Amino acid sequence: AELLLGVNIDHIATLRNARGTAYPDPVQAAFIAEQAGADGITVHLREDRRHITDRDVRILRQTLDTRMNLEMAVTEEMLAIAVETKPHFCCLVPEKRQEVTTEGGLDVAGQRDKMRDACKRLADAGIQVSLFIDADEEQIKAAAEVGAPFIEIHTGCYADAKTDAEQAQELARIAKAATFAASLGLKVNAGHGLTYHNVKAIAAIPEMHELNIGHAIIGRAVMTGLKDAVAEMKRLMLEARG
Amino acid sequence: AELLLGVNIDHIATLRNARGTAYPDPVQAAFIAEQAGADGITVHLREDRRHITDRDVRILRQTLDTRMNLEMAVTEEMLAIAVETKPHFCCLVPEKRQEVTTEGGLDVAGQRDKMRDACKRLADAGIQVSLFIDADEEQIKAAAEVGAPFIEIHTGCYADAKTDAEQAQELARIAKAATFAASLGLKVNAGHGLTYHNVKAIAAIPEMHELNIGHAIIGRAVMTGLKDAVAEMKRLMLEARG
Amino acid sequence: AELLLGVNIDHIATLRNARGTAYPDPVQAAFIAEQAGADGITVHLREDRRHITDRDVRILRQTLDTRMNLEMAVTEEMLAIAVETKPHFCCLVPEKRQEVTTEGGLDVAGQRDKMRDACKRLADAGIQVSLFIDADEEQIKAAAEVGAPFIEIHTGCYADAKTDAEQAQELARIAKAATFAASLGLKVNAGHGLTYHNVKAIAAIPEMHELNIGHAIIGRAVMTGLKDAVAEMKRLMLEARG
Amino acid sequence: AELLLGVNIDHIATLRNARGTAYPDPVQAAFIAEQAGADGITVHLREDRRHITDRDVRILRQTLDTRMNLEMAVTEEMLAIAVETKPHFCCLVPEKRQEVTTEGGLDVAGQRDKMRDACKRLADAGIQVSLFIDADEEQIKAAAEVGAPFIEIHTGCYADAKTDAEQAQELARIAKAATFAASLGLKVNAGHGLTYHNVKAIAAIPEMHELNIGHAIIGRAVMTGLKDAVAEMKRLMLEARG
Amino acid sequence: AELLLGVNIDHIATLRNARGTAYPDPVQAAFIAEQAGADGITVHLREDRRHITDRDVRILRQTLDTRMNLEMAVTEEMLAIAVETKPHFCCLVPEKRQEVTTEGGLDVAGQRDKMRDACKRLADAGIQVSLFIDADEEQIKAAAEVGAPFIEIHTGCYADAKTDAEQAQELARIAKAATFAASLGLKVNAGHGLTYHNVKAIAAIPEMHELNIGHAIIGRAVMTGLKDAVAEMKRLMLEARG
Amino acid sequence: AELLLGVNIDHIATLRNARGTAYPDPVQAAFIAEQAGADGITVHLREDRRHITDRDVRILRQTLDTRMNLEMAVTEEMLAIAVETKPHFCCLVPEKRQEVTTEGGLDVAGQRDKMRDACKRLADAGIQVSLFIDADEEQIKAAAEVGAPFIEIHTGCYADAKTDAEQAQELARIAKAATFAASLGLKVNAGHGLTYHNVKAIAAIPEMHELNIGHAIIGRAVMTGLKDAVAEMKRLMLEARG
Amino acid sequence: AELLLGVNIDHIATLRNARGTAYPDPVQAAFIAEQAGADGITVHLREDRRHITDRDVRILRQTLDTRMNLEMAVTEEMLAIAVETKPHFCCLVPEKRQEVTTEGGLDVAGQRDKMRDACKRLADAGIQVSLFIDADEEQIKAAAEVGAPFIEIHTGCYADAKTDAEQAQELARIAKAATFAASLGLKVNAGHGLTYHNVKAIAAIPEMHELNIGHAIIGRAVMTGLKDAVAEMKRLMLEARG
Amino acid sequence: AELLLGVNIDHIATLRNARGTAYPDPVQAAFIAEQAGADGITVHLREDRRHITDRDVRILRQTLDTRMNLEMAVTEEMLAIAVETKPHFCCLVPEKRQEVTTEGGLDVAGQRDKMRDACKRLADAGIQVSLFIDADEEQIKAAAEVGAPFIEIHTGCYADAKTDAEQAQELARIAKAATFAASLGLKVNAGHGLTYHNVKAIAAIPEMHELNIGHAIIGRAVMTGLKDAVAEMKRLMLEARG
Ligand SMILES: CC(=O)[C@@H](O)[C@H](O)COP(=O)(O)O
Ligand SMILES: CC(=O)[C@@H](O)[C@H](O)COP(=O)(O)O
Ligand SMILES: O=P(O)(O)OC[C@H](O)CO
Ligand SMILES: O=P(O)(O)OC[C@H](O)CO
Ligand SMILES: O=P(O)(O)OC[C@H](O)CO
Ligand SMILES: O=P(O)(O)OC[C@H](O)CO
Ligand SMILES: O=P(O)(O)OC[C@H](O)CO
Ligand SMILES: O=P(O)(O)OC[C@H](O)CO
Ligand SMILES: O=P(O)(O)OC[C@H](O)CO
Ligand SMILES: O=P(O)(O)OC[C@H](O)CO
Repeated sequence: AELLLGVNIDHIATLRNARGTAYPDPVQAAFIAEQAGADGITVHLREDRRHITDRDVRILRQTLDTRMNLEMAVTEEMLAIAVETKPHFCCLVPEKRQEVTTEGGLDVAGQRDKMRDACKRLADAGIQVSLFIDADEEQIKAAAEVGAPFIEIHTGCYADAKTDAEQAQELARIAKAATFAASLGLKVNAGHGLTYHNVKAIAAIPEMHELNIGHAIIGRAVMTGLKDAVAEMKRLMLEARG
Repeated sequence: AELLLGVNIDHIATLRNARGTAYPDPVQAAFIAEQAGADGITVHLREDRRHITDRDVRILRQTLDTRMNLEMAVTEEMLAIAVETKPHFCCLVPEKRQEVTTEGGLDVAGQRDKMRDACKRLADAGIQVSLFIDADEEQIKAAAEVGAPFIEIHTGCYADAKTDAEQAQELARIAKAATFAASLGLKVNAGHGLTYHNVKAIAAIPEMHELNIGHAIIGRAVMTGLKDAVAEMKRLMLEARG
Repeated sequence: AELLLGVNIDHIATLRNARGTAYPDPVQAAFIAEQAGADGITVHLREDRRHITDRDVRILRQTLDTRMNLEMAVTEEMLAIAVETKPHFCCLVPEKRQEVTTEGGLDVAGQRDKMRDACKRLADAGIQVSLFIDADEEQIKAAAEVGAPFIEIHTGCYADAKTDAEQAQELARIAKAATFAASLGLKVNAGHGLTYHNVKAIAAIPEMHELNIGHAIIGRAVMTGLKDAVAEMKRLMLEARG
Repeated sequence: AELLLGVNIDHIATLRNARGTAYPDPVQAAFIAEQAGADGITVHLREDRRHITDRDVRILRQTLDTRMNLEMAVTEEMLAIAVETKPHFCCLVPEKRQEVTTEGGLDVAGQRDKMRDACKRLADAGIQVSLFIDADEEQIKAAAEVGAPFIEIHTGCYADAKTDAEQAQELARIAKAATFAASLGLKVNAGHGLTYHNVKAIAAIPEMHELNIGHAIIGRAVMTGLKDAVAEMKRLMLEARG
Repeated sequence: AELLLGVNIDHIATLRNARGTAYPDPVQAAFIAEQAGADGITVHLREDRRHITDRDVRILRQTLDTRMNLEMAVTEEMLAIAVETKPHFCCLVPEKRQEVTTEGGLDVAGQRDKMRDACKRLADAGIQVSLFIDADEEQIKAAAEVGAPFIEIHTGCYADAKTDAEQAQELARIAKAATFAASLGLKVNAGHGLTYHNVKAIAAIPEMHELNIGHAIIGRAVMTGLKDAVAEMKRLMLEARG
Repeated sequence: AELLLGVNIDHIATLRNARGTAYPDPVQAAFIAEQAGADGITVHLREDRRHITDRDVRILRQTLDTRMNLEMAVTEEMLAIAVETKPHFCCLVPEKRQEVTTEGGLDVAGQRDKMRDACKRLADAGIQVSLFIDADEEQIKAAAEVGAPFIEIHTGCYADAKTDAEQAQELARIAKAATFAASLGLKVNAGHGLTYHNVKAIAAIPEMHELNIGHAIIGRAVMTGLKDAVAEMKRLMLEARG
Repeated sequence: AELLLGVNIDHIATLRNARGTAYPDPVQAAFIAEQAGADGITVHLREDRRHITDRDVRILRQTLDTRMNLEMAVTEEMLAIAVETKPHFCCLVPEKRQEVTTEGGLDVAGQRDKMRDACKRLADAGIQVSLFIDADEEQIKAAAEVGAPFIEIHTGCYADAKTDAEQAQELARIAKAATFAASLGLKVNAGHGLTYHNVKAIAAIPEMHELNIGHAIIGRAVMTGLKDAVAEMKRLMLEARG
Repeated sequence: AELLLGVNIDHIATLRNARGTAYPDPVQAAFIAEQAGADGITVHLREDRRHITDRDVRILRQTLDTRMNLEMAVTEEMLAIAVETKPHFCCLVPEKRQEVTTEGGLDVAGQRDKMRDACKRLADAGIQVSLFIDADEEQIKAAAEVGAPFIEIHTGCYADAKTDAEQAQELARIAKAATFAASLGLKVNAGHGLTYHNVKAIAAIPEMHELNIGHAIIGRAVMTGLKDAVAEMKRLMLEARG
């Protein structure tokens, strides 16, 4: 069916938090996005609450007209929050307290029991889990074995390719990994580093269910405003599939 | 004459730097702003290059169609940069390496010789100096004594007033300080924390020459886009004087 | 000095409640307005929770960037809710469960004790109280005697005049009542029934502090969108003072 | 040819009637919709004239540039009005005087004679009849037998689905029902509860002739303006079919 | 009192009647105009019904949110229609069945009895009457003597001026004539031939109450759309008064 | 080959000529149209010069960026004008001095010699000739026999259809007639009476080369502006072909 | 009355001529400017037809809705063209065949007879003459003596000011010159080098009748579009006078 | 697969250089385009630095977000500049100092040695080389033999065709040349003379990788603004492939 767009509004809070003011408010960015092409909203509640905060999640949970996709690290604090919050989607990601952003898929194959616990735990609460991982068969077989219904392939390496050949190489690895994951019964998403200029190649991949894009959109938004930024990204996505 | 607007684009870089990507690029934000009501562009080259970087200043110096107002801490590194860069305006501000943002006027009365050196030094290079200070007579007499041709009153306390009375109190102190400074031959600017809802009271103050606003504009921009954000702030300013 | 605009978003909620869906959400309408010329947001908590709900007030209170003006009846339930909510402003209004929409002004001259307590009570909680009253000297004197900081003159009869002469009649009545109110040291607002075609005459009255407008704005909004609706109204208001 | 959009403007009037003012006028909204993607305009003349009025239907009938689709209960009052008004389309729904909105499908199977004479009478007047019903084979077979050329499948349950699973089930139920209705020679529409986020899966169903949508469009319009609200909906609809 | 704008939509019907179609419909044009700066809608029912028809007048009378200004010739047909329609305003003009447009200027001084009975009759029906005349003090004194509360100075000669000097002369003529009219207690309007480039000089005349403009606006409209055309005219009008 | 759009700006002049002014100028309308989706500009020089004049034709011939399609009657006057103007295209139509608009359909089969000499003459001047005819295979066979490279099926009956059935019948008629025409080597255009709501069915006909639309577009234009009106039509046309 | 804006569209043509294509057409730009704040259109027919052509002047003369202001050198070629073209205004400038742009003012004082006969000849043709000169009392006195009704002060040096001090000096020089010219009965315009950032101080000068601006407006238009470019300039101009 | 758009901003600079001011600045034009549908920016460094300057290339290289396509002559100066600049793409073009704008295609078949070296040289520097050539098999074979990755077919003759037949002639010639080029393993682009009215036929050619367009876009831009100019072109291109 229709490829979907998950808009990550973390960086609205990044701008807010830089100053300690109330604006810009993620809650406003969520309404705009949801009416301009976003099929869902994503927020990464970082342990260090760098950008998205507890009030953000709490108020958003009440105001989203679509659904929340809560991104989080695998810890007891977070699992308890997710269970209490009951987001529709949950994407487990690797975290370091002071990293710039995310860059290593989640190491599922290496923490199989931790993840297995997380997946069972969140599902019991009625949350659909997605594991943020690398276009790596080892990590994918592990996500499947562990029970997760969704995986989201890290498109970072593709987005940072330094040459056209290097980019084609990564693209191919993502497409193969997508087909591979699907053959194991997993639904697959993608995201991170996706921009207005490299999104179509990823959107074209058939197995892709939803693309989670954040930074590039907010980066376009300061110039053109969120509404147009979201609608334009969505248009590019639908074009890639037609 | 006409009240002027200095748009601070630091937070365009804040968003860029959060990810290490090239966008959003301050250079684009500068063209947009300069064509939507900004009479000048301001950038704060922080020692820790948190947001605005050396390439930013170097490229902006070549692309600004109006003029640069370089905000900086008083150090030999910065003075050498300013002298080499030759910005049209220079605003000396107090810096701590890891502060959220600025909150203490510059302590001129306490470093009279340092400032006296800075002012003479920059002026020799053909730079018009402004000292970012508090609506404090002691600091103002000091700025005058030291030679600076401009001062910029810190409107932070006013912007963070917690009650209507507390706000009226601060407003009054800023207006009195503005009149006081002018009586000593200083031209006076204002800025920091200025928003769409508290700018008119400051713009109304006759002695005000230019208002330097940043965060609130970028904060509005993510929603409506820079162009409208800048034009709207400028309109509110001109309305306050008519 | 500068005439302020208070936008009442009640009817965003009537549209929502007509169905029991979540949209259109008052919370979104607030951000749009505050960014299009509104200086404060107004919401009337009806006894029958006809439109604005407790939920709305609870979230609005945390999402507004300007300040809340809570219109309500003088009942123990509401006073308790107001004291608890701590809105910046509170406007006391007459209210019948099955009324179409506020009949006229509060009877202050006839319930000096009840009102005296309501005021003091709210004032103790840090709320600036406005008594919605008719352009009647007896009521104004009463309001002043009771200790309210503000009054809001009812513009309903003016908006309902069936002839140019009847309208002019009401106009002068409001204009005199306003000068009178001010002479007793009361700040004075006005509202109810103001439209894009009759606001300027009211806006031109010097003594007016803030105009509270809702229905006509939402009515323009379903055609043009809330943003231009709010901006147009504000524009018209400022021209009248010009 | 292409999927048609019937825009129900009932809620423009609920906004009007909430106050008794003349605005917003349904007549205006009609021109905007017809020029923004509406192929027809829909109005439900309720027993209690809650929103649309005899006045509205009387003027719309003379101003609509496309065609009127009159929704109404099967009562002598409505049939008489229908026969006299001669709208292009008439949609027969079940109605309780004080319901929030239409609840379910018309009970056709269990009221064959009532409906058989209703369709016949309206047809003698040259009106094309559509019976609003549940995605129910029994109700569908009956609709055909009583001679109606159109049926409109209630999409309400699909819209209210509490879980993705429930939703997919309702979807399948509607698609199967639509195929069955068509096999019987019926032309089929769908509507009630359709939004910007659930409209595509319904539009994708091949048998669908025209979709009738109201509340969701009006709820978007208060933010966005009716023009864009309608165009965005028509856009999503054609995309779904492409 | 702000200068008012009366928008004549006759030429919307000129376009419609040129083909026999039902569009463009003057009824839609009226809603757009009243919401873009028009304080009133003007229509000239012509004997030959070349543009505005009885239908238009009958529907507009029910859809106008502001008020109707019916332009007509002084004949039995028209007077009976006006009394039955009961427009807020009515402007009597010279009419010749085969004319391009109004030649300009009622001969009031040469027909005091006819014009006296017309005004009385229209005023008995509660219609404020405007006598369309030339910038001639004889016609003006006559207008006052016959009982009309309004007159509208014909701006056609000013508009068709062939030299800067002739224009200046007509401008000075309209101005002095307007001051004279006001001294007689007459409210003075103006119109016919006004354009985006010659309206300011007329708007600057203090005594002017309302300007009635039509063709120029419709001619701008086919290019830029009715909304911006009305708005632009009103904007130039208000600027001239400041 | 994409379906092309020929925009007839006759009615821009209808509005101009109604007053004698110089605006709105067909010349400006042509630039807007050619840049908003029009692949060619069409003008019908009428014997009574009711709208387009010799001036228009003479200036348009020098300002058109695409190409002119001159609609005219088959008379000596016109043929001489066309040969002198040398329009890229020329469409011959039935003409009666006092007609509302083109009645529809050249009698080619009843005047083979006249039409044969006309085509030759225009083709000698290098003008590609289009014979405006009815969806009649006799007229079509004749058109081919006389030597015309183009014909334009008259869509007026389809447009004025009074019932869904009559419309369908005319649609099927235009379609089969177009297939027949193409089999004779004729390029087939269509136009007259097409609107935003009936253009798709005609655009979907594969054999169609260019559609010539005028009035509907000008009627939309007075409301929304020429640009969006042309664009909207072209958009619906291309969607129909997909 | 109000400050007038003459928009010079020469550089629309430099873009055209750089390629020999027909676009962009000056004729189109003229309609856009005249409807966006231009009170007149200016063209400089250069000796080398670098941008504007005889063709342009010939068509503009027939399409301009306002008036043409022909800029040209004082040569037999240009005077003859001027006399024949009959533009409303003619501005006499100094010109070298291969200059980048006009360098300074016309040498009037030192060529009295040449200019005296030029003004006389153009005046016999009914053209209003303006002599482009430096803010020079000698050149100004001479301009008056040779009979020119207008002078246009070169704002070039003010525009090129290398320092704020230099700029203020030039400003003062122009304002004083303007006052002097007026005392001599001359009407005075100004232009060349005016931008969005230096236009206000010039517009503020009371004696200024019309400002002629070109390059700056066209430079903004390639980014922004001509419409907004012209409207923004007219906006800044009226603000300066208010 | 997905046709790419390369926007040539040369003529932004011609407009700038016509005066020697800093605006319009190519650097601003780049950001706008890259964000409106351009996939890469093209600039031609002329020997005479007619428009694009070394400054432009130096900054552009650091500000572009997509990638540079440097068009240049095959000279030691340019090769040195290219190797030093390291543009993503480089297109070799024939160039005469006083030419109006690139005459035709490079002569590769006649200078196989020179080109062989240029290619290898640039390739060693990491640049993908495109040989701008005529749709001539001899040249294509040559280009393939020499080792260039790409060729860019000259669309000038196609754009200049004076008859529909001549245009069609050129079309097929380009289409065959493209299939031919591809069969030799060459990637193929096209450009020069493409406009909004002739791009689709070229865009529809399967083998096309990227179309490089400049002048027509800047020409549309002075009217509508660069953003809509770029977007429109891209939109048209994508529809042709659709
Ligand atoms: C894993 C990923 O792709 C991102 O969603 C990451 O959570 C973004 O973090 P920031 O928003 O802090 O950049
Ligand atoms: C002193 C002041 O008002 C600001 O300009 C300060 O330099 C802003 O720093 P940030 O931009 O990092 O918030
Ligand atoms: O790199 P971003 O900003 O595209 O963020 C990605 C989404 O949240 C996916 O995890
Ligand atoms: O607080 P801001 O963001 O308004 O920043 C202020 C200006 O640079 C003034 O120093
Ligand atoms: O009449 P309304 O709808 O403008 O309501 C006004 C606000 O509640 C202020 O009283
Ligand atoms: O649910 P609604 O309000 O969208 O409207 C339903 C349509 O009129 C269909 O009957
Ligand atoms: O000359 P018009 O077309 O502008 O309109 C005239 C007004 O209606 C005056 O009555
Ligand atoms: O019927 P119209 O006004 O749309 O225009 C007809 C076209 O010009 C066909 O020739
Ligand atoms: O400097 P310019 O290009 O703005 O134009 C000058 C005006 O035409 C005045 O002469
Ligand atoms: O003809 P242009 O102006 O489209 O120029 C095209 C680019 O340089 C590509 O060759």
